[PDB]
Amino acid sequence: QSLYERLSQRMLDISGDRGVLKDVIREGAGDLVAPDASVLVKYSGYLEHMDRPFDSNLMKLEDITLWGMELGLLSMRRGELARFLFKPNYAYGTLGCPPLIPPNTTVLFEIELLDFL
Repeated sequence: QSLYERLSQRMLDISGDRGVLKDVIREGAGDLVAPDASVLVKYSGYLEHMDRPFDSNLMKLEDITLWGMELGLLSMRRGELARFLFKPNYAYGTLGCPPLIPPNTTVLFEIELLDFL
């Protein structure tokens, strides 16, 4: 009954294991992002104990990329705005990124896919 647990209610499971959950807030149009494309995005990332994004916004899907973010982008279409929840396996894991991100944190990302080429 954390809020993130509540939000995860009825979200789309793109990964199969509930590790990457998605809510489309505005649909795009046309083709889905290609497996190695270079996307143009605006993103914000959130942790639950915080009231500000922990991180706020071109991107090649060679970059050392957040796994949840990569799988998320692959599900998106141009013009789309979606919110995602990444469980620890798809985010920062057991280690986290101390002291900013604790061990075993589910993070929330809002991503807007402006374009990809």
